[PDB]
Amino acid sequence: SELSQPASVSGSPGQSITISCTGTSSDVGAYNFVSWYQQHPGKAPKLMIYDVTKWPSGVSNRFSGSKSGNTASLTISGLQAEDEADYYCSSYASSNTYVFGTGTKLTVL
Amino acid sequence: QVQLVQSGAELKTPGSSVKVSCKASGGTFSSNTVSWLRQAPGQGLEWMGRIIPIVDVTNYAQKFQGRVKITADKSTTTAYMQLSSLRSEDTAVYFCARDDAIDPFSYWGQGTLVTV
Amino acid sequence: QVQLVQSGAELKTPGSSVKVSCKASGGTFSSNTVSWLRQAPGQGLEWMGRIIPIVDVTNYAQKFQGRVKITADKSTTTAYMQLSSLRSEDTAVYFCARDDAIDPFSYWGQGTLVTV
Amino acid sequence: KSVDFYQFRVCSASITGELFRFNLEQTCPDTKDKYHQEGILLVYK
Amino acid sequence: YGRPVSAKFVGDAISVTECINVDQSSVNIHKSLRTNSKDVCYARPLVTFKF
Amino acid sequence: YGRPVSAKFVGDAISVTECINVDQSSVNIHKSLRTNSKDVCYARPLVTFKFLNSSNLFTGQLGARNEIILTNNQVETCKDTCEHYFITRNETLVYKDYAYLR
Repeated sequence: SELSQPASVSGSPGQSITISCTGTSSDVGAYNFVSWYQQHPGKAPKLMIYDVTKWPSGVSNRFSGSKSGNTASLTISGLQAEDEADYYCSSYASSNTYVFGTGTKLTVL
Repeated sequence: QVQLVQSGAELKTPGSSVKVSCKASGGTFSSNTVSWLRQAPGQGLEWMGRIIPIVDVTNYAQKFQGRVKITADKSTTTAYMQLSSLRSEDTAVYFCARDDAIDPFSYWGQGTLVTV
Repeated sequence: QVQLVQSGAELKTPGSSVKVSCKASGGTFSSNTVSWLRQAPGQGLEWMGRIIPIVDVTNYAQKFQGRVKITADKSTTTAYMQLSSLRSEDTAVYFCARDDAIDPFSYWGQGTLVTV
Repeated sequence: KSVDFYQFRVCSASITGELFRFNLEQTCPDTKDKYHQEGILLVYK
Repeated sequence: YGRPVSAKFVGDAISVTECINVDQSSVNIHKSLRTNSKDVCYARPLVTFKF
Repeated sequence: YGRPVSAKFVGDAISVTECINVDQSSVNIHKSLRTNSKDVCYARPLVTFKFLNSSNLFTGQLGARNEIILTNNQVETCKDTCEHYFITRNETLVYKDYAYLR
């Protein structure tokens, strides 16, 4: 029951990009411990969004998250820079098991 | 600033046993939980298993039960993961992440590359 | 002079559930036992089961086990019999009887006709 | 009827029986002390 | 308790009910402990009584 | 012993270890006892908590005298008109049938 994520999303400078993450209601619809991880090519994954919408320490505030129903949406407003790290959505599931999304690739011009 | 050390890449024949050792810095394991995650080239991420040394409890995925053995040492603060019967697609990199009061996996290791 | 009141005739589709309520007069059920019997047109008298409310024990026949549910209410002194997965042969007249100091089938009931 | 175990009976009904719990908090308090007031005493005959 | 009672476990508590006697005059005990077939003999004798 | 301890049988002797508490701030108890399928409902409600300040979710079966068991092997057949009573510290939980809360 792996989470489903979009294959890729377009983008442009001075724009906001929204990435969706949906799955079974047993994992995402029963708890509120969703997380988003950014992984650079040939680099360790980095966490930027945890819990529900609370930002972690020492990170940019241009990113936000909102979970409605069975679907979570991560919205980024800070364009330019690199913005090339692949985004993965994760959530807690029953029987002390963790799941991760397929992965989302962000491309910019 | 807890650092993780992972063993170098090793080559093994298909169907053999592969052992990966991960060393955690700092004082001791304490209440932290050590998780293992594999990533294939060009594929996504999945949760293999985790170990909590406070109760010495190992949690495994439903598709990896009875195939992966996880052990921890309270003296050397080292975690050992054994996966025998390695299959071809099994070839992948391996990360030993660590839980943190902020959020789990808050730390990542260098990674171990396994080729079948 | 204990008098028993049975519900009116009801028509239900095959494969449904039929509930029959029998009301017993007097003070209370006490140690008396309530038995449920059926009679097909032109056939003999069958034996569905019995219920004792002073211990709340239901005795069922070896052929009707798992198909008829019997419940009792001491506050209203009412016995409810529910039948499920009935066939086309369930069209019959049902009676609720009442155990007495002499013979068990001392009392009876107007009877309820069930058609499939 | 529960006069005694001598009479044969069958009792397996359980509908609205009274509920009870085991208490594991009672303990013997320690003994108190004694002031034992005292002083100088003189007698006179 | 001095009087016989019946008790069972309900959750984390103990539920106790009352007891009811049966007809002492009409009691029958079978004199044969051999049940039908073989190797399935009853451990204790069966008793038939009214209420 | 006044303090709670964990004990087991090793050979002909009894081996007793120490005990460690969990994060009391993050505790969740499910209000529904209905599991998947039928007639395999859990005997006791499940409890979700964490260990110390570590950010991780752990689900187990609540025991007695505020004890958490990670082996959810306690199952029972579904019974109509059931009733359950549980005691946790200075509070009581009443479960009518196999759901609800009181």
